[PDB]
Amino acid sequence: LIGVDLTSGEDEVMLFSAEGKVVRFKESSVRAMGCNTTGVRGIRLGEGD
DNA sequence: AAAAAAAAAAAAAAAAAAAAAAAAAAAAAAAAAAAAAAAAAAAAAAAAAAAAAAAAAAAAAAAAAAAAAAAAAAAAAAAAAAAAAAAAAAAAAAAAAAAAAAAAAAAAAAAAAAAAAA
Repeated sequence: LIGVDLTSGEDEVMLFSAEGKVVRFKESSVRAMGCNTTGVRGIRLGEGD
């Protein structure tokens, strides 16, 4: 499913919150400007559940 | 031959419908822009991979915000009565293929008629 969707601008740092006690931060500018009906880019090597 | 029902006479009661003409709106059906979606090419950011590293969980231990106990008091929510909204179950139906009865064309042949020959 889709975890959550927020509307953001360039150079705004985004954080994740795993349900197995994890939190990460990657500048949003690192990742390429995606398009519709495409695949996805990995973010977090979240092992297990 | 008995019963029953239609129809027609004439003064009464009471209804219904088709078109023309112009100008505006409202349904309802089409081409045609316009953008999702999908197939098939090259192309390029991410995982891999490896070495190298140093930032946050352990551990000692005080102490300061805490969650249970006690009490008083306010009053949200739950279950029982009624009263509405909204959806499957079941039954019905109007066109619609199937069948049966009557109108128009057909010629074979003859009765009666009209006409003319010698």
